[PDB]
Parts: sequence; structure tokens; C-alpha cells
Amino acid sequence: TTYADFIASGRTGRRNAIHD
Amino acid sequence: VKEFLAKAKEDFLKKWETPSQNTAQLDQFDRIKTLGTGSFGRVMLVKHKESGNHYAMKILDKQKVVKLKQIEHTLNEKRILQAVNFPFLVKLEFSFKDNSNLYMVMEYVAGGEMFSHLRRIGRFSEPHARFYAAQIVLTFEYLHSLDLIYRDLKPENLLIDQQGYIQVTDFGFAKRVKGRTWTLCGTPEYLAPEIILSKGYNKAVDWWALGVLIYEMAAGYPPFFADQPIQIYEKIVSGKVRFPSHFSSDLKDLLRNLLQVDLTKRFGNLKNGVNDIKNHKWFATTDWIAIYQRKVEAPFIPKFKGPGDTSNFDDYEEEEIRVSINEKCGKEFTEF
Repeated sequence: TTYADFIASGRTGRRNAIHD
Repeated sequence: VKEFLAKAKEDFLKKWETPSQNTAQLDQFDRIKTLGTGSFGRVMLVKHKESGNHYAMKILDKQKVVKLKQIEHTLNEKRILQAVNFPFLVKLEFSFKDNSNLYMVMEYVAGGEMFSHLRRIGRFSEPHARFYAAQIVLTFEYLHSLDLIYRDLKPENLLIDQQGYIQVTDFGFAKRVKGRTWTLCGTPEYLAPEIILSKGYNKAVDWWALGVLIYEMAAGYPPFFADQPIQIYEKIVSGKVRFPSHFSSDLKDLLRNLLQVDLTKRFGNLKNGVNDIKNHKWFATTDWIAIYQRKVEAPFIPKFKGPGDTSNFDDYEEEEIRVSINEKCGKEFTEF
């Protein structure tokens, strides 16, 4: 399910800003 | 709205033009715990010795700030925070600096980030997503009116307060611009495609990111997400969005309007401005002044176990804030 896919994805934490 | 906005612009410019500076010294505060980490520094719960009142302090290391090229966004942050005032924006109370660091002290909002709850609860019902969304459609309407562009809307930045309401924090990429800007900054999931295509962009990016927010909030996951930033921006730009079956027609029409690749046709970027948003089917239940007035009843409310309760915040690992005997980036930061 998409929810399933999101959860196994490595970006479930606090996403950092890209400065550049 | 326009009336308030007008009176609100004059105060903006008065503090905008003569900003406040070195309002406190470190000596008055007690370091209690780290509440968050970030790309150029950290935030910790502090207690003001003299008033016995609790605050969040955002420590920034001047040389790490110069390394990451963040010198001019740190002064825009300090300068828009000391100059703004709205109900859903955290208040900066004291700013000061020292040999090694820069500090901003601002009200502690105990509720924890919308992020912790969104990931725990899983997802928000449309009523609740709409509750939060209204607060941002207005915060933005105000920010934008002051020729400000906030460029970092995401879960992780909306703190939930005692009464269940929002507090936008981190103004580290806010910029005051009449006209276009070209910096690549933001959080990859939230980037409007114009930014990743280097076209020069504007206020409308803030409306694409609010559309990204309402999706994440009502679905449990961002509309474009992948393992690598790169693979995320590839999806943003194509702008083929798929919606969960539990999305009302109306919400799907709202998102359809906000995550619109063509700025020309993007909600918020059009002729009625922000009224195309405030009037769209989805927000018909929305009493905007009641929202503003902070008298709509909050959906969720966190349990604060009294003063200085950090339980709605994750545990970070403490580093010592330490200040050198030699003034570090002196010239660069002279106006903070």
C-alpha cells in the first residue's frame, strides 16, 4: 500500500533542510 | 483583513527598520535539555534565572554558519523574527551573541512538533487537517503581505501549543523580497518545481508547500517521497499526483489547485490571491475570524504535565554549548 511503502522508506524521520 | 494587514504593515516596518539587538546575556539562563537539532545548530529548553520562566534558545555556531554559507539567511531570520507579530508565529523574546555562537531565545511551546503527532496518530482526519491548514492559509496571508516568503513549511516546523493551535518556528530561510529570488533552499519534499528547475521563484512556492502539507497531514505520507532527494525531485517536477481513496472530492480539487506545476494557474498565485483558497469548497465550514481569534475549539490538545515538561519532544543527545576566548566570526555577524 502506499503507506506501507512510505514506512519502509528511509525518509520517515525529521527531514533536514538542504542549504544547497 | 486588509485593514488589519495595513496596520500590521506599519509595525513591521518600524521594527524592520530599527531591529532589536543584544537583548540578554547567556548568564541569565539555565540549560535544561535539547528539544531539537538542525542543519546549522540546536534548540534547547532554557530557564530564565531572574523570571523563572521557560524559553527555547536556538544556538547557532558562527563558523558552522559561515561554512555552510548561511551568513545572510541567519540575519534575515533574526531580523524577520524580531519584527513580526501574529498569533500562529513564535515570538522571539531575546537575541544576543558571543565569541562562538549566536542565540535567539523565544517562547517554549510545549506541545511538541506536529510531526511527532502526525507520525504517531498516523494521519489526520480532514476536519483536523483543515483546522491546521486554516492557520497556515492566514499566517501566509500575513507573512506574504509583508513581502516575506517563509521557505520551509513542513511538519517538523509547526509546533502545537497548549490550546491545540499552531506556532510556525524557524525562520531560517525567510526572506523579504518584492520580486524574485533564486536560492535553492527548503526540505526536498516540499520544494515547488520552479525551485528545483532554477527558474527564479516567488511567494507561490509557499502555496505549493501548503498543498504538500495538507496532503501529508490527511494521508500520512508526502505526495512525492523516495529514498534519495534526487528521486524525489524527479517525481515533483513531473507533477503527476495520485490521491488516497479517502480524500473528498473537494480536498482533491483543493490539492489539485495548489500542487499545480504552472504557477500561472496555481491557487494563491492568481488574481483573487488568497481568497481563491479561503473560498474553495473545502473551507466552507471554516470560520476564518474564529480561527484567528483562537476560539475554534482545538481537535487535539496535548497534555502538558506542568512547567517545563519536555515529554512531547524526542530525546536528543546533549553536546556542551562552549564559547571560545577569541571572538570568532566578528565582522560577518556585526548586525545580529
